[PDB]
Amino acid sequence: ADKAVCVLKGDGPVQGIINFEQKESNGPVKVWGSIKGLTEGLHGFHVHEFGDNTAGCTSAGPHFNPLSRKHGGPKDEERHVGDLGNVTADKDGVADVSIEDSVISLSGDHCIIGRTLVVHEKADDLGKGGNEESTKTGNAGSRLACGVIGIAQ
Amino acid sequence: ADKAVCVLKGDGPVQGIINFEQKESNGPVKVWGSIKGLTEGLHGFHVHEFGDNTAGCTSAGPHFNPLSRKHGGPKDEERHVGDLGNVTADKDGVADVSIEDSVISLSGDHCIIGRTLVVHEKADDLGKGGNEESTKTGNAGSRLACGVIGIAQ
Ligand SMILES: [Cu+2]
Ligand SMILES: [Cu+2]
Ligand SMILES: [Zn+2]
Ligand SMILES: [Zn+2]
Repeated sequence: ADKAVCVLKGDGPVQGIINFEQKESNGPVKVWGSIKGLTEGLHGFHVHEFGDNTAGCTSAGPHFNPLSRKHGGPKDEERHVGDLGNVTADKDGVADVSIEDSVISLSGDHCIIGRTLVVHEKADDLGKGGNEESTKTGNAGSRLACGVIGIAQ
Repeated sequence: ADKAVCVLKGDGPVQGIINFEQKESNGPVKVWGSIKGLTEGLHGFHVHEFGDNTAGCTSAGPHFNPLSRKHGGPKDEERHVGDLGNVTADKDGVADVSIEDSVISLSGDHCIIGRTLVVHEKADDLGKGGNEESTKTGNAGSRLACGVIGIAQ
């Protein structure tokens, strides 16, 4: 029923439009659209806490985590709300994102509007890397592109 | 107590950083910041409806208008929720934006989080133009710079 869109831009080649659609308030969010300018492989894909690019993607803060828990995969019991896992770019560096998630919302307590969508340099290890960063940001590395998540028509 | 921040960019020289603050949920929103690259004089300053910059500033839509009203000034009972009036750029082309509004909100139904703030090329005539375009957008003309409104720390 209610929708969201997001333009990922950054300092290098990474760009693409990512749409959000949530049919009812408690139901799942569909997350789709394509990202280009990526290296082939897995890339971290998160909603970050703050919708702030005063200083590019770095101002977007840590992973949105209103339930104050640890980082994991999208299917893990232990996850921040923004923990949307990996996207996969192909040989041309095109990641055709098609995602369904029941933990993010476009309304209520876990609402992602006005927060930042970030696509990372490396793979999100899902908390399995065996280091301090792994259980925090998934060791996905730097923030290649972002955008504020905004209400769509 | 709760906070929002917005970064305006366009296809030209106009750029700035606009903060929103609100002490209680019923209370007024302090809107402060600075816009540069502007021509000297008055400039349209509105919260548009859609936090969508896929087509640049255009995809933002018309002025945020839940109460389905006509366009006016922030003083008028006849105002869109997102009619924040004018901003005045100086001889150096810099507007030191400081505005107080009890109508806009950072939580609730008149929520401006995830919508687009726009700075316009011309003065907003505040609905006193004597034309159709006056009572819809304010004859402010083209959209110089914009950005989504995001929750800040
Ligand atoms: Cu991240
Ligand atoms: Cu406008
Ligand atoms: Zn996380
Ligand atoms: Zn208006």
